[PDB]
Amino acid sequence: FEHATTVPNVPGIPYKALVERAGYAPLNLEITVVSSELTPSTNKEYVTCKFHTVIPSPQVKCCGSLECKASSRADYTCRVFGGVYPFMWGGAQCFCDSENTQLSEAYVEFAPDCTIDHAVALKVHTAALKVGLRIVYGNTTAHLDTFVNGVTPGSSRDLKVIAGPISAAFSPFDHKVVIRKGFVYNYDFPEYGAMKPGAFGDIQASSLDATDIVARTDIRLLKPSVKNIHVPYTQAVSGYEMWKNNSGRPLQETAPFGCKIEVEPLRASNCAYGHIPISIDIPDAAFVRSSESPTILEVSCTVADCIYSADFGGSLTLQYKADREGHCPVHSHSTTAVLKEATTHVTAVGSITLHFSTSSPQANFIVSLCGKKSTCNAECKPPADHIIGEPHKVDQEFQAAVSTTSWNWLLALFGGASSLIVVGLIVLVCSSML
Amino acid sequence: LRADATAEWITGTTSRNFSVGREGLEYVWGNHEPVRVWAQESAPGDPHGWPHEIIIHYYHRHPVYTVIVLCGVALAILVGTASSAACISKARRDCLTPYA
Ligand SMILES: *[C@@H]1O[C@H](CO)[C@@H](O)[C@H](O)[C@H]1NC(C)=O
Ligand SMILES: *[C@@H]1O[C@H](CO)[C@@H](O)[C@H](O)[C@H]1NC(C)=O
Ligand SMILES: *[C@@H]1O[C@H](CO)[C@@H](O)[C@H](O)[C@H]1NC(C)=O
Repeated sequence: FEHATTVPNVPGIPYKALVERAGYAPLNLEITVVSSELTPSTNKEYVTCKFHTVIPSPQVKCCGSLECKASSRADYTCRVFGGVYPFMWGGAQCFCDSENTQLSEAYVEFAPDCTIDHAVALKVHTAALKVGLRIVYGNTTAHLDTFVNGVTPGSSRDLKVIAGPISAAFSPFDHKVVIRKGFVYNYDFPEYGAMKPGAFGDIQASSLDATDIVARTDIRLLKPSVKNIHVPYTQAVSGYEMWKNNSGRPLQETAPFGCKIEVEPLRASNCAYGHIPISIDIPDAAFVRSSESPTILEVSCTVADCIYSADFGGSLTLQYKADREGHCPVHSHSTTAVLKEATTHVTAVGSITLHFSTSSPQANFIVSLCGKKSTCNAECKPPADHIIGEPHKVDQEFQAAVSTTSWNWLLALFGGASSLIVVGLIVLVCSSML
Repeated sequence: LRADATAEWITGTTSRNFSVGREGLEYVWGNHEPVRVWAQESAPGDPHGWPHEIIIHYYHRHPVYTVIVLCGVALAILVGTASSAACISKARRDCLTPYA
């Protein structure tokens, strides 16, 4: 038997329904989202870290011209200075008076500690939601994982559940994502080969051990002022360090719908944002015939101290005079009130107590025991506790959040105004007919 | 949908107020685990009682909705009274115009 329903995306908060075939006893269907994740498809643009500036040993040629060629090194900057007179410990360094030339080199590479402190730039595509479902049908429990895409069946051969497309697409990650040490940021890094000095991604490579490193740090070589053999140079600050200084807060703290960002792979787990259509092909072995289940001769429902809140606030008692002892499901036929218990054991005569959670100020709903309705009818009070540590199990909706003796006043005033309209109209017609 | 995230370094002994809605709010304090809280409809009134208690209870929960409902019912009774008065006045002058 195939049953289609719609569950909330909130992790935890089990969803209850009952399945009623024409010739079979109803059974409880119990759909719980125990876990979820929203993993986008990522491709790595580059890696980056704080660069290490390598200044090689200077070249000195004693009154003979020097020039330097192009190099494949990362941000290779070169300059030649003529008319030098270098000195080291020991004395002068060339045999020639004032035509001596010095060639100064400079480039960058990865720091030795980039194996730990480094950032990875990613472009992420549309994310797919995969949920872990606990399905209790009758009294059989199955745990599975399914993709929320509309056509892929769940990971269960004996149940064949299909999760329909998600109500809305959330995708907490922006198009460009930076990951550093498990911290995830929505940063718009520059493209590969488009380095900017003093900003993030000033040095880039395909991997940490890659040899094709490219960088555009603002390095420049100065003419040596004193006559030692140092290489004077000025460079822009490390754009990786500059980004670390003002990275802001990661997406683990700034992400809607209260779901936590995890790496390896990049994903957002336990997001509560939409509604998932779920279709279950319940096997016929789970069903039982209507004659097998105990029957209800009469049943009455009395609600005692209904308190509308997020937890299971409110209790009701079903008094029944059933036939033969047996277990049968119970349900609340309302979208504004959900029971706590699913199946109960009934005897020849007695009363059973159930706990329910509602978002409406009145307990005005139909409770079915063994498939037999009971139409519970009472009032509920606003809660005393302002703040609770669990989410609401029932969505709040109009026409139920407004109670009677508040609907009564509105209907009375509207009916009075309409009564004045009708009496004015009929007196006008009576005057016109004369 | 709107994660109004705040981050602040606290020194000394202070107090911080945070508005919590039905969707909930989490706070992390130092190295502690995140703590999640949710707000209930605990408005200081009475949905089943005299009308002023109902109005203040539903005004603390959803202000603008109840204000426009009150404006709508006031407009409805005003238009109904005015139209009924106009109709009965027209009928009265139509019945008394031959006698005059
Ligand atoms: C389900 O309940 C029925 C009646 O209570 C019982 O006979 C049966 O063994 C139960 N099934 C399982 C799998 O526990
Ligand atoms: C940058 O770093 C300096 C010292 O490292 C610090 O004082 C400053 O607050 C940081 N942030 C900005 C935005 O300048
Ligand atoms: C925080 O809220 C309480 C109760 O609403 C109030 O008494 C207090 O003044 C508020 N504190 C601040 C700093 O606004």
